[PDB]
Amino acid sequence: EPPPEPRITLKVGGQPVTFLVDTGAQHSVLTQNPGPLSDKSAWVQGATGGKRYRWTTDRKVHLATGKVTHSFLHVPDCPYPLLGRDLLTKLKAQIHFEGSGAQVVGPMGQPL
Amino acid sequence: EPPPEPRITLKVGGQPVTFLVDTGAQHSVLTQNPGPLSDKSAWVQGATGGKRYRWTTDRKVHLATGKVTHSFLHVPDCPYPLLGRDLLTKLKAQIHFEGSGAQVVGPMGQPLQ
Amino acid sequence: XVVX
Amino acid sequence: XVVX
Repeated sequence: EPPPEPRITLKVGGQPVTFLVDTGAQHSVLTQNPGPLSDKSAWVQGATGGKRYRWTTDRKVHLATGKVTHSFLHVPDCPYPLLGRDLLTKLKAQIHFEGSGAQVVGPMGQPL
Repeated sequence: EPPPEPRITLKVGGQPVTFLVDTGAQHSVLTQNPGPLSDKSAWVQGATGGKRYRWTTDRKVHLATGKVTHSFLHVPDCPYPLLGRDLLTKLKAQIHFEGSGAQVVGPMGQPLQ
Repeated sequence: XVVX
Repeated sequence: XVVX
């Protein structure tokens, strides 16, 4: 089962991750077998409560315009990886609600 | 507060509410002064856990696409009121990331704030 | 995030 | 949702 729309698949560390595109997320999230973790953590407040989660070490992320290096929160309590406002800014993404679903496009309307 | 961008202010039951636009939220959320509450509840899964919350009674919501009736989750644990995919579908909203910010646009290209 |  |  994929996450609901809007969603997007990006390569992270060389392999695709299908994210829920989440404008409510301050930073992007991985949820499962996230690879090497930093010793650093963040306090994460969700809709229902908060607690701390670990940062990943840096990952190569293949965006539209080329690779960036980015770190993710590892949140195993979250049901889906989340592509948050951090990476939406880097993508200069647009999110369009049309019909019953939603699509994510680039700064000039190309798909990603 | 106010919430970060993308954000929008809507009249909800006669009062302005400034929402974080949250494409990760299945349903929309009020956090404070929700008005009368229903005794119907839902289990809400968040990013960090889950809990049971009550629905409000029906509110008139003044969307740019026209006013409609909507019930909100009352989630006092949540940092900001959330405009979720339930209302974003009714608004046919576009959300554009530009600069360090984000702007909401209606289906006729009119900027919303 | 919020899922029912 | 997610807030630091």
